[PDB]
Amino acid sequence: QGETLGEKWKKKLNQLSRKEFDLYKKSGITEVDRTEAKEGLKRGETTHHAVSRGSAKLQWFVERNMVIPEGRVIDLGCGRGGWSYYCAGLKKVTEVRGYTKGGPGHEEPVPMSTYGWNIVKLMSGKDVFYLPPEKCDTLLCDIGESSPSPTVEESRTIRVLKMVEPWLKNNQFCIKVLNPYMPTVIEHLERLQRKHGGMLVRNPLSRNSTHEMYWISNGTGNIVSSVNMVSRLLLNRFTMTHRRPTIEKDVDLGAGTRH
Amino acid sequence: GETLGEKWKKKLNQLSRKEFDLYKKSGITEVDRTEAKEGLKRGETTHHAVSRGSAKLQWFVERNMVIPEGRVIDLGCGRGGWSYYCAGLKKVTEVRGYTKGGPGHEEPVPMSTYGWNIVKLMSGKDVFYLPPEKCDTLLCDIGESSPSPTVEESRTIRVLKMVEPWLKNNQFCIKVLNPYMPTVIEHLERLQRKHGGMLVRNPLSRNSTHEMYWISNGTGNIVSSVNMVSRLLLNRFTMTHRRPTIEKDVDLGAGTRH
RNA sequence: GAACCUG
Ligand SMILES: Nc1ncnc2c1ncn2[C@@H]1O[C@H](CSCC[C@H](N)C(=O)O)[C@@H](O)[C@H]1O
Ligand SMILES: Nc1ncnc2c1ncn2[C@@H]1O[C@H](CSCC[C@H](N)C(=O)O)[C@@H](O)[C@H]1O
Repeated sequence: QGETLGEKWKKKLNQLSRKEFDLYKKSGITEVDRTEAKEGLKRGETTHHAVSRGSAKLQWFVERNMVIPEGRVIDLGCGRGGWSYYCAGLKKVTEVRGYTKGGPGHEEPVPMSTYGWNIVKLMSGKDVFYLPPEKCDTLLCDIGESSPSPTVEESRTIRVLKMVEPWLKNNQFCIKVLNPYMPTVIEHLERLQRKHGGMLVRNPLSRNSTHEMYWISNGTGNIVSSVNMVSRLLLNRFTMTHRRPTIEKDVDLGAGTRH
Repeated sequence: GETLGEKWKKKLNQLSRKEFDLYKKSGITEVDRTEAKEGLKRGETTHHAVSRGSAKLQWFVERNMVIPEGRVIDLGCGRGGWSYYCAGLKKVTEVRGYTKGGPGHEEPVPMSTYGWNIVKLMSGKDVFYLPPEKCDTLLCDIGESSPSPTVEESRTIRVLKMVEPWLKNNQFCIKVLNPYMPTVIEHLERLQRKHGGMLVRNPLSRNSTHEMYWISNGTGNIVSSVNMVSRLLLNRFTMTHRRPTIEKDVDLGAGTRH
């Protein structure tokens, strides 16, 4: 008994057909236009274009002062490099180290020459769960793989919260919490908020198919209710007549080097 | 963190032969074979089901979970249990069975039960290399157990990958050997999204297998239905031993068809 | 689950 609203959403999500699923996952969200950037990357251009939808996702938090990237940025699970290359352009940032898993069927870092590329080092073939924590001014983390099983998701997100903990001391952070509605995840987030502060936030660019929320450093409030609000919002988008995504323009990351 | 099915496997593996022999049949339903086994040794080719498989398929058919029609293709047919059962069904027009064969592997058995003349079983056929054809119903019972769940996992995924291109607008009943492992759950989800259907537990399955069948005529959350089986099998560890419920075997009759 | 041991 005692089934949470996120769990109720997950069951309805899974029991969706493929036509239904592709309608739902984008219904009423905001989305960045990528057609311009996608064609530039195939052409082989290394300037102006964001590497992925990730840049625009991070920017949303940064525009709202929820994260304030400074000095030494460490980016756990950097993938292609969207978050890293974004941070490189910001005035307060001095260096960026990105780490990613890589390997077959997983995303590999892309060499770029967008504004601030020369303070960026992305290394692949690194399992972040075995990377000794280092002193850094801002910690970014986007790790956490979806499962149709919320209890599988639960233990994956707890594992992230366990490895992410010893990286946080006196720093700005933005950490993906894959599944925040499961009871045991809520207990750890509570204990974590008590010790390092911050808030959980929904990103509008996140699809309806994920219950993704981000643990942000600059903010405060009730994580339990903010989680429940996401649940109701997503549940309501099942019955709500399909809406087209709100299309915004992509990030322009410019060109050139930095000091 | 570990899944409920994974917990079940670790317990299963840590049992004495005496416990394992008690557990594997505790509280299951079972078909009586003494009648049929003797007739087959005697050399009879009518009435008798070739294996316990005929009664296993019937359980789904009785419940409208699979509805075998027209051209039935049966991957990993073995002795012929599923093929010969279907042959006697009203809507079926032709049956094609394919199996591995060779030493130590089950060879097809020639029978003259009702509808035998619309059945063709070919042995010496590795199904992973059989080009997919158009058919009205697809049956698949391939999948070998292993004490290692990660080994079962990859075996189960390889089956799911080969079976997929056979599915279009047809009835199906596919054995899913290990449905509790995380990456199998991801695949089954993507498949149900495409081809619909649901995962079901057959009561004639032993407690030593987490076996489930992906069937065409159904719907539901596979995560919760897999988990119910895990709790069911976990409960049967502590429950006091129960005798198997014995049922009568299938009578498959005799004669030919149009 | 066996180069090999126990289960
Ligand atoms: N244990 C681990 N260690 C390092 N990387 C991991 C990991 N587990 C998953 N990952 C990687 O985490 C990456 C997170 S997705 C990356 C997005 C990215 N923020 C962007 O803008 O483009 C995935 O590509 C996955 O490859
Ligand atoms: N890759 C493969 N290709 C073809 N047959 C295979 C196979 N792997 C296993 N088999 C055969 O698949 C069969 C599955 S058990 C067969 C039971 C059958 N449904 C019955 O009612 O009697 C086994 O005979 C195995 O020999």
